[PDB]
Amino acid sequence: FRKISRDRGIIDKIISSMAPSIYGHRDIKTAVACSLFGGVPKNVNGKHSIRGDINVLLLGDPGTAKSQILKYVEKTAHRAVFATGQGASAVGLTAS
Amino acid sequence: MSLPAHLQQTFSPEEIQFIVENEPIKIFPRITTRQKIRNHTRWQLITTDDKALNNMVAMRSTEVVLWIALLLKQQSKCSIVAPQWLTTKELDRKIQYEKTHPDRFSELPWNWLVLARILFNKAKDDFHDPIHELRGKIQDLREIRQIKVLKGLKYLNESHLQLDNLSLLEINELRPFITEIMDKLREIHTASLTA
Amino acid sequence: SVLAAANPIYGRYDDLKSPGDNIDFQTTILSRFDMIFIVKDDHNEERDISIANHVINIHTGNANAMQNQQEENGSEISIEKMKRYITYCRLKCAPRLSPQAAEKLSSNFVTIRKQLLINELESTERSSIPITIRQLEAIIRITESLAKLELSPIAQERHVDEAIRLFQASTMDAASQDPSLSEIRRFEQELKRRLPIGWSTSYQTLRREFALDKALYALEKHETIQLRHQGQNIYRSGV
Amino acid sequence: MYYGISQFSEAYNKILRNSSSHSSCQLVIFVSCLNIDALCATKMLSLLFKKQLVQSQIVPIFGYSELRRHYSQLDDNINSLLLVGFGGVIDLEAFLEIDPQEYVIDTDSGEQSFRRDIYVLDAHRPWNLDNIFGSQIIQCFDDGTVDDTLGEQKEAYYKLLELDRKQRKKQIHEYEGVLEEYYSQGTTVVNSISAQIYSLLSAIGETNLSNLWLNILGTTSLDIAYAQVYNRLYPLLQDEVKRLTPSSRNSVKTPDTLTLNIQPDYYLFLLRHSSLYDSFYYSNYVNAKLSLWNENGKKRLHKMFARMGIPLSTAQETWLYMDHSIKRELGIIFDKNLDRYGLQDIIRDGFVRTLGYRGSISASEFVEALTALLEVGNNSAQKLTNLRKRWVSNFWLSWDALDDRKVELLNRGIQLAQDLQRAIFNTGVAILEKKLIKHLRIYRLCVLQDGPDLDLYRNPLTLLRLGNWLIECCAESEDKQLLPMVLASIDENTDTYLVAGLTPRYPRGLDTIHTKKPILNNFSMAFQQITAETDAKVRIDNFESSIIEIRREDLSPFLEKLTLSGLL
Ligand SMILES: Nc1ncnc2c1ncn2[C@@H]1O[C@H](COP(=O)(O)OP(=O)(O)O)[C@@H](O)[C@H]1O
Ligand SMILES: [Mg+2]
Repeated sequence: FRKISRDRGIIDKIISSMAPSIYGHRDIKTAVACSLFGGVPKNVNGKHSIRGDINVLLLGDPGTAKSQILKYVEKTAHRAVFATGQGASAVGLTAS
Repeated sequence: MSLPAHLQQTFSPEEIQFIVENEPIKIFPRITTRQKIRNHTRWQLITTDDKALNNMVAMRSTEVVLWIALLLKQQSKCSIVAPQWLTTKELDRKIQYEKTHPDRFSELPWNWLVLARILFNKAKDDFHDPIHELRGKIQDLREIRQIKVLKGLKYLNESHLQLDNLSLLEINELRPFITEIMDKLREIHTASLTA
Repeated sequence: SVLAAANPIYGRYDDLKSPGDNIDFQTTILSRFDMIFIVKDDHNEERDISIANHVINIHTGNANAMQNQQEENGSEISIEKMKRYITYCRLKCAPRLSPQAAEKLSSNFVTIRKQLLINELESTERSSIPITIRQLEAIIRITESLAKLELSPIAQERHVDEAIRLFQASTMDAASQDPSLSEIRRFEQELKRRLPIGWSTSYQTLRREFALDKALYALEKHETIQLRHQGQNIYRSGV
Repeated sequence: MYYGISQFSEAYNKILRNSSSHSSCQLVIFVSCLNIDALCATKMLSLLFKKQLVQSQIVPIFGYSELRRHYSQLDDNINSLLLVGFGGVIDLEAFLEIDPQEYVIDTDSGEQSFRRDIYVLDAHRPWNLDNIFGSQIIQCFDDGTVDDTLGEQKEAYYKLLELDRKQRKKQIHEYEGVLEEYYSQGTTVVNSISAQIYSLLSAIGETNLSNLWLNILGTTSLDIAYAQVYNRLYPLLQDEVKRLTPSSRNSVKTPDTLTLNIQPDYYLFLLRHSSLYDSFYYSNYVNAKLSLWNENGKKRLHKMFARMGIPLSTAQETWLYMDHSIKRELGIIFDKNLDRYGLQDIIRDGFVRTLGYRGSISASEFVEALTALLEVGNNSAQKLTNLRKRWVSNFWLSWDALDDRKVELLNRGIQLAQDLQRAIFNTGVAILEKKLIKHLRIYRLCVLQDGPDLDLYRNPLTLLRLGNWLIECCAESEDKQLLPMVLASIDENTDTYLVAGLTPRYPRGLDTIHTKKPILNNFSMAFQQITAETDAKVRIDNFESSIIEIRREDLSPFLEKLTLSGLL
């Protein structure tokens, strides 16, 4: 990891390696990679708290591999949960 | 007014220490002001006796007023001799007296608390007994004497009260309570006896 | 005490819509709240730069130094100290109004209700934000809290003035939001044609010409007229 | 020589004769703040003059400008002046505008007397020959260097002084060469002022346990940057501790016993007041020997702790509450499992003082607490003066920390020391990760331009702490050759930098022939020469000579000229 990270253009390799079997969509791949790595959660003096995770919304026409990218992210991410449309209630999403 | 509220009818403990510091104490001088047969400035004080100060001979015990003994002990120019009552044997004897007679106080000197505090602070290395034990016996005497006082403040009538052998600091700290509860129990009595 | 944060329908305030359409809360629930703040995104460049520079300082570790320096300077209080101070004030002081304070509170409540009445009469629809006796008690409580934080046993007129200002800045501001039309159009056209582009006319003269005349304020929004001489002169700003 | 070791009592008696009058306060002690050694020396002097009821005034002075201003403000009644921690490397009579004809009384009869005596008391070796040899008002408390290693300089100075053909001119140049080679020398430190004043006290006979403890603190203040001096002075302290400790050993502990002890004092960071893991992690020496700044260092530390058989839960426990099984086996465990990692130098002997029931504390920890209290205890030419005012104020916090009745202040100092070491570690890993230190063939520059808590480094003591961290890290790297380092830190409010030219040092515990010869800090002369020409708004006023304040825009040309300068 430390050896390949020092490479110039590692970000481009990582982005290009998100959905290898999905053509194009480099903006979506960039957004998904940024979400997968996430940000740093700040906490100012123990009082102010800043979110440190990046949310992504894929909005587009049908048959553009939006669900396939989500399935890939489920495959790749450490702790991933998949919930769809009407099959996810308010208390099942958060807590009951 | 001229005199603050907390100094109205009592003495601040600093004033009690001031009063105690005027009592003579015995010291071993580390200097010698005795002029030989064969200049120098003499003390010639106005509120005490300068005779014992102009005739100090090193390691020859004299008696000087306490506030001067402390002044010399500020340097290494004297060595305050602890009073005989401030030894472990005598403190144990007084503690036994207190534990044996639960109705009256022991015959400790009126300045025992103030003198003990002053000597422990300023002359901590002039005791033939370990100071860590003298402190532990002074505290024990204080505790026993406090127990006897709280069981006698249960006799606060309106006529009088005999606090025999009580020290000066203990009396000073009990003054604003005793002398203001007895005043009220006297005002009630005189109001009743208005016939 | 209930500190509730809400969101108007459609997310943004959408001031084009009526003030009653944005707020879905009933009048009954809205009457309990002493101060009803309606904040808005100004989208002001000079303020946006300040907010951005503050947030970036928050992120880049500068807060942990600046806040500590301010707190040690004496211009701030740590949480553990403000909590103790709040408890002490709540268990030590319960201020009550002075008669001069009560006169001010009564005379201000009457003014507030009169303003609400004229707004309702103009709009011919009950205001979404209500002003009731519970709001007079709200101003009383704000005054007493302002006195309490100073541990003052009696609330002077300074606290009344500040409580009135706070109420005007929160609930009156919430209630003052605004979205006949033929009269407005006629007034705009006649003053545009009559009053020249570069000159000014006094407002008593426009009154003689004739109402509430919100058209002048609307034009002031469009920067075509400008009231300058303390409202006694209406000057066509150049549009 | 001016005042040798054997004649300190003469200086003390002269001071007593001149200014031991209860009528007024004719004695003024000028102490250099931001110097623990000077702080302990002035505490010794304060106690000694309190015993003899000599009225005195103690003024903390930060820079030479403050010294000059105070001397100008100084009244003529004050006929005894003590300069503690400075004044020995500059022409004080010239700096203060002193002419002996205006301070001389009763000239007659081969003797001379003066109406004011200035006693300089410091340890920086470049003694100004016009002070140690050519002035009677200025009286220097020498430590024996001048009477043994300045014979040639003495002859060269006196010949030029007395002499005001071809052979005469040639000999003058030869002698003037001897004076010149004496100058152009880096400023080092050979002794500790606390040890010098303790020697004076031994001469007078006022030595006691408190004075010995102050001596130990002053000497231990030198162990970080001048370990040769500390190792030279250690046997004397070891002998004094044995001499002064009462014979009633192995007695029961009582709430009054004060015990100076020589027991294993491992060279960790606040071992007794923090967890064992934090003592290793934040130690300068352990960091240098393990390179904890990188990611692999923490793994090495955890592996070491597992190797010793100390659980991480026990290792991270506070030292007071660590289980008595582990805490009593630290010596054996360290013997078994320290030479593997090269940390054999961690084991060491130090002085530990326990005051009754208040728990042990070592001199190494005590001086860190004092230093922390000095550092963080509490348009451009005015805010800087506010910083100087706060820095002077912190001297009294560190002074009050010495009193046994203010342990609640020493604990605050300990907490501040832990926080400052944490900040230093964070900035060090930030510097070594971004590779901010630009290697050169003259000096390894390093400028702090941006980051967190950058306001800590406007204090010279904190900047020197960070520099010592970096220098310890670099000293244990064999590849990196020895080279002076420069640290700078931009002060945004004043738009000025704080350049602190440092000096390299050999690895700790490495004793060789070249190690015996001390390293000399040449930055003072370079800075002064560069500032003399090419006016750049440089402020050279610190008693620490190798520290200047330079404008933000003028920093780069200054460093360019310094690179062109071959003095250092
Ligand atoms: N850019 C692309 N490259 C490869 N396959 C794609 C691409 N876009 C869409 N597909 C294919 O379209 C099929 C259906 O995609 P789908 O998951 O239905 O997307 P959406 O849910 O957005 O309609 C997938 O099997 C996927 O292989
Ligand atoms: Mg889909």
